[PDB]
Amino acid sequence: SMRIDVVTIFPAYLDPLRQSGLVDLRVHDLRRWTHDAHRSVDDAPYGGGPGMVMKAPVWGEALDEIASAETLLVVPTPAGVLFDQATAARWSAERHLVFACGRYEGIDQRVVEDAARRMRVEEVSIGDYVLPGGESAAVVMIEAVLRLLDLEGPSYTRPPSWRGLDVPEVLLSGDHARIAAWRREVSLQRTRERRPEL
Repeated sequence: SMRIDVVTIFPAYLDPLRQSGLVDLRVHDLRRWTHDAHRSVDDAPYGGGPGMVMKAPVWGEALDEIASAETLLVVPTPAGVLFDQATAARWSAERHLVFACGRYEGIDQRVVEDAARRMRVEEVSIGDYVLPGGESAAVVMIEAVLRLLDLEGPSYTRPPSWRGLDVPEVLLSGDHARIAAWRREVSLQRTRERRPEL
C-alpha cells in the first residue's frame, strides 16, 4: 500500500484527484504549522532579489510531523532533475511519497538539506518552463504514478472517410504484416520531424 502527502498553501488544487485503499492521498495546508497571528509562510530573500522565500521553520515542522525515515520527499522545482517515465515507475514502488509544494521564489534551501538528514530527497522539474508554484507539477507527477498503479503513431476511428480525410487504407486492409510496417514507418517519420534529438 502507498501513502501520498501533498503539503501546500492551496489545498483546493488537489481537489480533482480526490477507489480502493491501495493509495491514501492526503493534502495538508502548510499554514497549520505556523505560530504567528498572520499565519505567514514567507519572508524577504537574503542577498537581495525580487519576491519572497518560503520560511524553513514552518516547512521543517511540517516534515517532522508527516515524514519518516522511509519517506521519499519530492520537491517540485525548475532547478530539479527532469521528471520522466522511469522515475514514475521507480516511485510507484514507494510506500510513502511526500510532495512539498513551494510558491514565490521557492522554499529556503536548508529545508531540503535538513530533511535529507532523515529521509531521501529528490528535487524534480517536470520540464524546462516556469510555473507559479509546485502544485500543478505535483498533480502531473501523481497522475503518472497512479496511472502505473491503475513517438506514438496516429489513431483513427469511424467513419472511414471524414471531411474528405480518409483513414489510411492499410488500417482497413486486415493485413497484419502491412499494418505493422506502416506503424513503424509513421512513428519513425513523426520522431524525425518532431524529436530528431530523441
